[PDB]
Amino acid sequence: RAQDFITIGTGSVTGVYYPTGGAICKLVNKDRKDHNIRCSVESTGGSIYNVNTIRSGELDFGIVQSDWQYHGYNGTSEFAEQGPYKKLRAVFSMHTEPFNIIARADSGIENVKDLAGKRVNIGNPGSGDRATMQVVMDAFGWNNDSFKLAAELKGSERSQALCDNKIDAFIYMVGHPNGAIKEATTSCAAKLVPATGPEIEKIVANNPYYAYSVVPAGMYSGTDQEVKSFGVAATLVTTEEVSEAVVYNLTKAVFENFDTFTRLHPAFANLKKEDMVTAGNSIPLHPGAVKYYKEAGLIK
Ligand SMILES: N[C@@H](CCC(=O)O)C(=O)O
Ligand code: NA
Ligand code: NA
Ligand code: NA
Ligand code: NA
Ligand code: NA
Repeated sequence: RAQDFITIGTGSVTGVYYPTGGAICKLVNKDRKDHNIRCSVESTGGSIYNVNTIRSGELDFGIVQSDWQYHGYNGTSEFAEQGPYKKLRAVFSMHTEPFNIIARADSGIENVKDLAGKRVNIGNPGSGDRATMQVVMDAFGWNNDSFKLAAELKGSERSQALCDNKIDAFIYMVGHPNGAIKEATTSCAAKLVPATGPEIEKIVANNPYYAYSVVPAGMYSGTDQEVKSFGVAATLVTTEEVSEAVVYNLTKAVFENFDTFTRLHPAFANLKKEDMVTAGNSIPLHPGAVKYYKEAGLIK
């Protein structure tokens, strides 16, 4: 854990986490001559890899879905074999990430229940995509054999596979707009498919980090009505092992430059400082973040 160099783990290069890490690092790096922190971004497999690799020491921060923030801390669900990681700390939360289904026009897939018996990219092993897909799979009584093909491509390979007719649909736990879904919809005629019904309703009712989501009509070519699903929040997490001064300066960089931050990616346009402190954060805030929030009056 260096005091003067930090690495943020994100996701595939055509998702939202990757440019989010870039935006955070830009706001840290602009004052590196003062606080001495150089911030670097890594593209990664996603939430699960990010938690595990903060733990093993190679990442200082990671962008992690609110459900895997909770389970990574507690050593539950996807993290059960790894055991608890009670040093994990929240920093702030960010944009909403719906459970998106992106299907071929000819796929016959009109809702989440239609994924069974199709070629479905359920997600790569390090991703929040695959881990939250397992939750959906649980709700339906599905296993990997419920699909004709349970493909595990990382995010930046999914649109090509869908358009090349190697899968009927891919799922993606991701904010909007993003490049992967823009490509599939605007260059290969894919559709965004809702996830509704009693199984999704149970998922939302039974968990505080799953809430109903809506993608508006016009977000993407060809999706001409709004699309309902459920969603999580993207969150920035770290470890107690990272120094309070480092987390303080990173948190201050984002919040004291909030009007700039919310101009850096269209997914950030409607963030609210107060919600960023609490929403989607179910584990202790890092003391360095708390220190800034108390200075700013966001925590009394
Ligand atoms: N939530 C996805 C990443 C989404 C993104 O890259 O923006 C994951 O944890 O795998
Ligand atoms: Na899992
Ligand atoms: Na809920
Ligand atoms: Na603004
Ligand atoms: Na507004
Ligand atoms: Na909270």
